[PDB]
Amino acid sequence: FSDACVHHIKRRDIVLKWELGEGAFGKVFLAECHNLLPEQDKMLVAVKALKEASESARQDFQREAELLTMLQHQHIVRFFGVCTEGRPLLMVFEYMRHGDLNRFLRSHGPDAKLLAGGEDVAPGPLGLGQLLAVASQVAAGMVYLAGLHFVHRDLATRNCLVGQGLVVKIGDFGMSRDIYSTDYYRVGGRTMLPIRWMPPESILYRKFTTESDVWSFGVVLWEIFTYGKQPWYQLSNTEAIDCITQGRELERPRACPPEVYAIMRGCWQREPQQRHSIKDVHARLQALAQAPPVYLDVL
Ligand SMILES: Cn1cc(-c2n[nH]c3ccc(NC(=O)c4ccc(NC(=O)Nc5cc(C(F)(F)F)ccc5F)cc4C(F)(F)F)cc23)cn1
Ligand SMILES: [Cl-]
Repeated sequence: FSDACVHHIKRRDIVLKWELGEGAFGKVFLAECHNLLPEQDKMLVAVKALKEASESARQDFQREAELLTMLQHQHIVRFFGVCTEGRPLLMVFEYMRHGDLNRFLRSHGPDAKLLAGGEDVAPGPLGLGQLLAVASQVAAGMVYLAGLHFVHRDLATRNCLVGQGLVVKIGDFGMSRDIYSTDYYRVGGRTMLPIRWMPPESILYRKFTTESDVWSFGVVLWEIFTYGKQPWYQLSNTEAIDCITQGRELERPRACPPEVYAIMRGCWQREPQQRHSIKDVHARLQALAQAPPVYLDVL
């Protein structure tokens, strides 16, 4: 009865405007959705239209909508429900106007100037305060999921979305975008591993736990303070496996203060149980995010 878990939207309430993205299993549109939120006769949504591989796409669709409905929470991608009346099957999401956090970081990097400012974000490179706010929110999402004993397995800035006001939410695009093909190592039967985000016990023993998500988060932090650089960008995939398995650590970013770099290092303890808790990591980044300018100045 996945049917009964998920919210449903009338097809006539959705008006497609133009495509946002396209993959093997469907197209994503920006759309107007009517009579979805009480005080909005009309709001923008992102709609995924399922390109069908028949019984398996239908089942994965229902499983994914059920899961997303269960996990709804402040720093998780907001899912509004499905449209199963006719084909194509549609999934309806909140529209996140800045797109994915990796792209957002790269367009506010250390070269940005006055032009890169906007309604939402100052010109130039994101400042320490905004970098920390981004990190705090993503870690909050991972506290919630760890609270539910849910393991992500592909936590990365490319899988987080940034909305108006720099609200950041975690999602899972499911290895679907050509621009991030480089972030995955292709093994048997087009299996894709995001090795650069994986801890040693994942690479060596094929284990991924909540503690492997805290290591992945540490790489997310590094991505954030490098403005979206790929971890181990100077290395091939196999060199990256060698460096990770043999204990090599990502270098402190220029924009990263030593206190935040200590948070990353705590995520990258070699033995999973020696890693800090994500709750503790979140608490430290929140404390820093909320700190007065006097304090942040001297970091
Ligand atoms: C400028 N711009 C704005 C946007 C934009 N705004 N909002 C958007 C919503 C979707 C997409 N695109 C996607 O592909 C897309 C992205 C994510 C999801 N599902 C997903 O995360 N599931 C999920 C999450 C979790 C976790 F992480 F929560 F624990 C655990 C398990 C899970 F299964 C599905 C799609 C799908 F559409 F394929 F369905 C783009 C936009 C695009 N460009
Ligand atoms: Cl992807």
